[PDB]
Order: sequence, then C-alpha cells, then structure tokens
Amino acid sequence: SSLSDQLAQVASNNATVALDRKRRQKLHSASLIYNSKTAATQDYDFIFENASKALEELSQIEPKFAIFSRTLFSESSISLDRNVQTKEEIKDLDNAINAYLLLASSKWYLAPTLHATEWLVRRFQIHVKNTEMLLLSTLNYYQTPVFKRILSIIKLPPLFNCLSNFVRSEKPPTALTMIKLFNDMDFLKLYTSYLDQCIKHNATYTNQLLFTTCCFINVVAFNSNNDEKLNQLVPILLEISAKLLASKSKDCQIAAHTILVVFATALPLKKTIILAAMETILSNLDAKEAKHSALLTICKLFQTLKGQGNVDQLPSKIFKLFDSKFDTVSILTFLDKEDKPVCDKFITSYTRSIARYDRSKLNIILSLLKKIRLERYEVRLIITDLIYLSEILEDKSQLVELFEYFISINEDLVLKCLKSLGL
Amino acid sequence: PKVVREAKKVEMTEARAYNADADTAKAA
Amino acid sequence: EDEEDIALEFINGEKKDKLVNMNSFTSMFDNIQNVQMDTFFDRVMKVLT
Amino acid sequence: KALDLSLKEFGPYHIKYAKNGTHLLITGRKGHVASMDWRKGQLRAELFLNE
Amino acid sequence: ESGFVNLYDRNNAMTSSTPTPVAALDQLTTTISNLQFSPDGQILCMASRAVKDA
Amino acid sequence: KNSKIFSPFRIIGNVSNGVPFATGTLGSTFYIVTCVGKTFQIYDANTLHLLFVSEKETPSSIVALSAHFHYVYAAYENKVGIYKRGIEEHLLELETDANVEHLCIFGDYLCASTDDNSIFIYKKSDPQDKYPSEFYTKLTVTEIQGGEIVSLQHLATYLNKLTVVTKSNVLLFNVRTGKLVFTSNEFPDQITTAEPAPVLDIIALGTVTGEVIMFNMRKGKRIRTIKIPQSRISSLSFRTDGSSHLSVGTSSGDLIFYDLDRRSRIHVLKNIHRESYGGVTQATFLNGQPIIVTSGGDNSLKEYVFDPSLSQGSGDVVVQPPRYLRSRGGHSQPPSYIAFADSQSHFMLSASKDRSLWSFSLRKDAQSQEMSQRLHKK
Amino acid sequence: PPPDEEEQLLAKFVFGDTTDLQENLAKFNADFEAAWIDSDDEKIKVPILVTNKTKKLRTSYNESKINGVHYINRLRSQFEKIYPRPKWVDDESDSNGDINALTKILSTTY
Repeated sequence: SSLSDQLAQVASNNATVALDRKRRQKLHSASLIYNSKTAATQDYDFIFENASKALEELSQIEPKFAIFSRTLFSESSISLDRNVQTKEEIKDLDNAINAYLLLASSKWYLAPTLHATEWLVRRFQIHVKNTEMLLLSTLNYYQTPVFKRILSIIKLPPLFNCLSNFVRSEKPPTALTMIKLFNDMDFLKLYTSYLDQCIKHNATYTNQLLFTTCCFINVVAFNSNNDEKLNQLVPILLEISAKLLASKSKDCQIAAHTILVVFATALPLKKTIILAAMETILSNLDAKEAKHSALLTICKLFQTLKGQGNVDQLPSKIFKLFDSKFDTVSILTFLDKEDKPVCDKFITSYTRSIARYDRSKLNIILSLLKKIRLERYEVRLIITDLIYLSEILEDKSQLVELFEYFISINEDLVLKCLKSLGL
Repeated sequence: PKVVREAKKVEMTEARAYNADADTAKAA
Repeated sequence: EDEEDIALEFINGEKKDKLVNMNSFTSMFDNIQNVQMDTFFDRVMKVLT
Repeated sequence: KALDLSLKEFGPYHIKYAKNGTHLLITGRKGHVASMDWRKGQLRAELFLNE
Repeated sequence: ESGFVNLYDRNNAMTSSTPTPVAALDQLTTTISNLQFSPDGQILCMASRAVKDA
Repeated sequence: KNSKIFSPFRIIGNVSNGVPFATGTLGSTFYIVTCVGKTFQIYDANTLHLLFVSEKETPSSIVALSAHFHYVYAAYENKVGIYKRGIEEHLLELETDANVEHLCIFGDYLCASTDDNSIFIYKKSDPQDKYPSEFYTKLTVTEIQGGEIVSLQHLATYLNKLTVVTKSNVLLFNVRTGKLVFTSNEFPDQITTAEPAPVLDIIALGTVTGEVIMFNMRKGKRIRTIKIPQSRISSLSFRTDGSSHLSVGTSSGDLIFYDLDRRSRIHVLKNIHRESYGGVTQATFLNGQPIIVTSGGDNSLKEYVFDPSLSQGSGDVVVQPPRYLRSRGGHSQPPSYIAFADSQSHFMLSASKDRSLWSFSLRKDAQSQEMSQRLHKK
Repeated sequence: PPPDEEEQLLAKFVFGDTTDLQENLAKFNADFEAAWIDSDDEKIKVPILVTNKTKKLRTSYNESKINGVHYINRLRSQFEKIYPRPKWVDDESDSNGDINALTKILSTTY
C-alpha cells in the first residue's frame, strides 16, 4: 500500500480539521444559501440566529423539532467542536443528525428548512462527515436549486459518480441518470437500508414514496432482459416490498402493490412466491383504496404465472383469509366493472377453492361464471371438479342448474368430461 | 461514469489465535 | 381426445398480454409531482395492461 | 494524529520533524526519502534513490 | 415483399369481416417467401429468398 | 521394485485429490496442506506458491489430513504419519486391522477414528515433547450411543473433552477418564459435517438436508437453525475477522455466505467447483483475514477475498460481494499427452481427456495456466 | 456550600461548559444453567506460575495452583478477550395469516 494511499487515508480522516487559514476559508465558504464571499466573511452568531428563527418556525409547523432546539441548537451548540470530542460523543452526534435529517426530508420546500439545515452544515460539517444520509434524504427533490447546491458543495461518496458528472454544471440531473444510479446493485442495498429506517421511524411521505417506487419500476424495466440480473435482484426489491407491506400506511401499501405487480409481470416467479405475496398482502390489508389496489394486484399475479398446476385450488388458510377480507358482492361488482380486467386464472382457482371448501354459494358461483368470459381448459377443470363434488355430496338443484348452464354453454364439453370419467 | 470497483492488494496481517495446548492440562 | 388434445386446449386458451420493454415507464418521472398514490397505480396498471 | 505508516519494502526509516512541528521527513535505508505535511496528508515530496 | 407480415386471429377476423391484424410484423426488410407455422401453433417462421440470413 | 536409475521426485498439475485440506500458520506465513493421492503438498497462502512436498510416497492413499503449528499429520490405510516439512519423521501404527477415517489433535492428545467406530487416543510422552507417540488409551462407540463417526472436534475451553459427531447425535468424551460425559438429543437428519465456532461451546452441524444446526453444548440445545432446501451441506466456516458471516459449502457445488447478525444472506457463488466431482469439498476462512480458500474435487484450489464496503456510513449493511482472487488448478481427467515447451525445462504442455490444454510450470507451481480456445478471426 | 442554581447557569454560560449538551446527546433517543457437570473436572487442580501463558492469565502474585472450575472461568475470560462476543448468539435465539411469509420464502429459495 503506497505511501500516497496511506496519506490519502489520513487526509480523509482529517478532512474536517482546519489546520490553517486557507483550509478554513474553504470549509467555511461551503454553504447552502450564501455564495462564497459572504459565506467566508460571516460568523457563527449570525448563522445561528437565523437558524433559531427558522427552526422556531418549523417547530410551529410541527412540534417534533423542539428536541433538536434542545440538543443541537443551543448556545452550547455554538460553542462545541466536532474534532475535539471523543469517539462516543461523535457517535451521539451522528445519531442526532441522522434523526434530524430524517425529519427534515419532508419539508425541503420551505426556506425555514433551508436556513436550519444551513446552520447544521456550517457548524457540524455534515456535508463532509456524513453525506450519504444527506443525499439519501434529499434525493427525491432532484429537480430543485436546493439539490443543485447540495451537489455543488458536497464531496461525493463513491456510489454517486453519476451526480459527480453533473456537479457544477447548470442543468439538473435527469431521470435517466437517476435510473443508472438506482440500477447499481450496491446502491440498492443502501437505499433499502434507508427505507427500512424511514419505515421503522414511521417517517415516510407521498412524494418520497412516489420517487422510490418509480425508480424501482424503471430499474426492473431496464433490467428486463438480463435474467441473471433479475434473479439476483429479486431478493432486494421483494424484501423492500415485504417491509413496505408490513407498514400500515395506505401509501406504503399501494407502493408495494405497484412494485410487486411490475416485478411479477416482468419475471415469472414461482407458485410458492406468488402464494406468499398473496398471503402477506391479505394479512395487512386495511382500508378501501388499499383493498382496491390489492385486488388488482392479485388478479395480475395470477394472470402472470403459468405452469403445471397453473390454476390449482388455493390452500385453506389463504382462501379463508381472502374470503374474510373480501366479499362475494365486492368481487362480483369488481367483475361487473366496465374495464373488467382479465381475472381468468385467478377466478378459476377461486371457484375451484370454493367448490372444495364451502359447497354453499353455488349460486354466486353461477353468477361468476355468467359474468366472466372463461376459456376452454379452465371450464373443463371446473366441470371435472364439479362432477367430483356431485358424486360426493348430495345432488343439488343449483348444482344441476350449473350443469344446465353448461348445457346452454357447451354441453359437449360436459359430454367429453363425463365420458372420460363417468356415465 | 459508473461506480469504480477498484481491486487492491490484500496483506494478511498477524492472526493471533488460541492454544489447544493451554486447553489440555495435567491432573492434580 | 388425448393428453395431446389437452395440451392443445391449454395453448389455444392462453392469450397474449403486454410485455415489459426497457422504455415503457420513463414517463411518470415527468408526471410524478403532486399526484396521488391511487392515480399513479392506475397509470402504471394502464401502461402495463 | 497518532500515525502508523508501514513501508515494508525499503530499509528501516529515520525520522525527523521540522522545528515548526508540522512537516515530517522520513529517510529509508535504501532509497526512500519523503517529506509530508503529515496532518492534512499532503506528500510534499518523494524521492526514490537506490543510493 | 415490402416486408410486412400481418398476423390475424381467426376467432375475431371471422366475425369482423374487415379484420384488424393482431400484429403487423416488420422485421424482414425484403421480400417474403416462406411463412410456416410450428406444428402446435406457437412459433412462426418468416423467410426471405433475397438476402443472406433472412 | 525399486529402480537403480530413476527415482520418483514429485507430481505436477495436482492441487487437491478430493480429501479436505487443512490450514495452519507459521508465524505470519499462512499455509495450506492438501493431499494428492499417495502424497501431500504444502502451499503458501499469500501467493499460492509451493513450500513443501512429501518426499516419501505413502504405500496407500492418504485418507485424512490435519496440521498443528509445524507438523502435518497424515492418516492413510492403517497408520498415522507425523511429518515435518514433508519429511516423514515418525510413524505411528494402529493396533487394529481397520482403517483410520478421522483425525484431530489438541494439547498433548492426538485422537484418531477408525471405521469400526473405534477411537484411539495417543499422548505425548512428555509435556514439552513435540509430537504424540505414546498410546494413551482406546475407546469404542456402539450403536446404542450413536451412529457412524462423522467427525471429531475439540471445542475451545474443554479439559480433555473430545467432541465426537455421529450420524445421529453428539457425544462428549473425557479421555483422561475414558468416559462418556454427556450425550446429545437425537437429530432427525443424518449429520454430514461439523465445525467449532469462534464463540464458546457452539458447534455447527450440516445435515444431508438443507439444515445447519448451530448447537450449544452446555445448554445442550439448538441455538439456531438455518434452512437451505434441496442441498447437501458439505463444509462450514466462520469469519473470525470481526464480522459474523458463515460460509456454507453445498455439495451441489455452491457457496453461501450468510450473516448471522441479521439472519441474512450476503451472497451466493454458483459452480465454484465441478459438481460431478463432489462440489465444494472444503471451504475455510483464513483466521483473522477476509480470505476464503475453497478446494474442490476437480483438482482446483481457489482464494476469494472480501473487499471493504463502499458505503462510508452503512458498511456492514452494504457489504461487498466476494471478488475472485488467486488460484491454482490441474486436469480433471488424467492427461492424454505431454511435451516439454522449452530446453530450459520450465514449462510442460499436457492435454487431457477433459478436452483441455494446459501448461504447467516445473519450478514453483504458481504457473498452472490453461491455454485458451478463442478462435482468431479469419 | 453548594452553588446556587442561577450561579450554576451563569457559570455554564461564562465557561462554555457543554456537558449539558453532551448529556442530552447521550440521553437522546428517537421518540417518534448448564446441562451436565463433571466431578473430576471440578476437583482437578493445575499449577499456575510454571508457564508464561498461565502467568499472564492469573491475577494473584503468590498463587501457584487453582482448581479446574476457577481455571476454566478465567481461561474462558481469556478466550473471550481473544474473540469478542457477538450479538447474534449473545442476545438472540430461535427456540390469521402472518406478515413475514414472503420474507421466509425469500430466505428459503435461490
């Protein structure tokens, strides 16, 4: 390891120590609102009074920031220095600042947040000591002068070389570049960790979730050919969706639904995986819009998968959960919806499950068959299981009515079924 | 540009470990 | 009819759908600001089906 | 500040600090001579001499 | 020969009588000289006599 | 049948004939002992150069290998040969007609395991002696205790307790007593490998089904269970570097790096050894280093390395995928034809039945290079 | 005599003591038995001062022998000092439909 490398390491360690006047004017001139000159000339007192006003406004907006006023925004906070504290106190600072960035990721359209974060930059040197958290915080505002300035003053950790090419230009970074960024595989793990933190602290919001889910969609879209890449990329996005469903916010539920839909339609998953996705969605379904989206997602997943045992009967627990969280009338009007999304394999499996399990709502079964335009082999499977249930259970008027419905619609298939097995 | 995955050298430093000779001992 | 006929019925039943090329979702980036989760989900479902 | 440099290639190293207390100068036994800012880690000068 | 292949589905052309092709394939720039389906109707080969590797 | 003109010297183009290798240290220079049929070689591990080679062929093939600091203990058909620098320096005949099948050494007690579930314990004649030569005692395990002897281990911090792992359960034997001091519960699945974790009293057991039982000896209970289906676990190793990663080598020729702290899967390597020759026959983290050495059954020995993370803040979460590092290899089948590439007798071409062409160095085998088959354009 | 409260406050201001801030940072939080025993292993005793490794292990100048149990508790402390104890074993053990079934299947499949 060459001496040049070892000294580069030591320079990294001593990045934030101002060992002489010139280096100090650099570290102090880097700032968020004021240009280099005024930044270099002004003082901690001025910056801090602005910060106090701004954070007071933000606390008035929502009461959470008071703790930061207590711990990072005192005259003692004017006094202290990063460099002359011990390792433990350094970690405490880092935890506090990460929490503050998590809170402040939500109001990056407020000059109050701009001013307060400007204090934090200028006194605690976040723009050097901890830039991953800052970038991850503000990444979804990527079309804004605030983000352009963060790039201008930041030093880029090795993952963000795309933004590196866009530092100090004049045009904002583009969607395609952000898609390269996310298309990386390590950065995906990083951003996964960030979302996990956001969820566990219940600090998520629409615009952020929109950007996250759109980026994930485009990631799988660009990777829509390299199937090895898709296979190794499954665990990351599907774990993100797992936790995003474990959350409670309807926004999280919808985002997880969308990611799951696109991922399944772009890559054919296994029956067990699609089953588990169903189970989790059904477990955490709570409200109306989430219900709507989850139903569409399930339909699409079963229209995807295709293999031996394609439309087999749903397992007991999954079927019970599904009928618990969904009503026959609800699915009926869903079929009656004018769009009528193609629920073919899903409806077939649902019907077979009902036939094996309930054996009561046969008239709803009939309404289903009339409402949906089925297909040949699916109908044949239905007829086969119907023959089996007829030979097992007592004969029913609605049952023979179903048979008559088949007579009106392709009795000949009934004929093939019975001649293959029966009279 | 894409992220640079630079390979570097690895120098296996000293690896102090345990002693089964210390583990086994004579009776009283 | 044979297992061959069963396979033929299977394949004749199976119908086409829209695929996922690498240039299909590059628009919600323009149209992503100040909208609602439901509307975004509907747009994705529209472009996918 | 408590450095630890390992240059296992050239000879044992001879150390000198500037009277100012800032720059460090190492002279290896075979050819390596370095003068480094030692705190911000700017290698001011490096000479490879076989002598 | 201007290189298209219009692919229709019988199940709907028969009732339409002015059918719309399910697809309008254009991957062959040159004359169309051999169109053959797979025995199970899942693959369709298009072959052109003019250019090599067609 | 001894000649008068020629004398056997050494064997090119073999790095491992399939038996598990063993690792060891001499101060800093880490070394890897690997058998080749009727002889064994000792590689360096910093460059995978050659350091020593057994000068005297064993009458039959070596079955089990082990190595403490400076001595290598080989165990072929009936005996145990104690070797120093590849020179046979003490034979040890066993008083049976069976074959020794496992071997472990610790303290002053060598312990061998022969296929009739028979354990032999040998002691040094003196506390300051170098290798054990005195026969201390003999033990046996019958079917009521456990099945066939799968492996022998000596956990850290156990006076004269030898752990024996069998196809059904685990036993602890106090040898200076010659007694069974604790037996385990019964495991539903045949045990296939064992390893002593760097933490105390924990041994990792890989089954024939995708089961890794991390079992504690004191509390006598399965601390943890890691599930991999449709896979025959074949090797275990632990990361002593300072991060809690486990490497599982599965006989289908794959490698799986798990993180125990997050119950997670860092990375999986596919086809790092030809499956048909047994897949991973041993994988081992070098102590105190982020370097995994894997030997297969296809005459191949490799070293992969873990880079430091790229994330300045996250790190342990965004852990790097392993990078391939340096390796050596030979032919899969016996060579068909050989020739000398030059007058200075440095390189030898050998073409084998594996449809392959190779050039093997003769001085220090660091240069076992396969000649690519990449057609020049016309 | 102890300082008054306002005196403590003024002293904090004048000296620039930050220990209050340090304390707040430290208190800061995101609010939003064996199975088998061996008698002879217990009663065994070994010498101490005869080798340098045991000499570095020991804790008393004048002791020369110790019983097996103390010897092992202390040797175990040594081994712990060699390899730090990790949390995955330290503080964790295994021993309507759920939410994490998807994660379980992800774990089980390649």
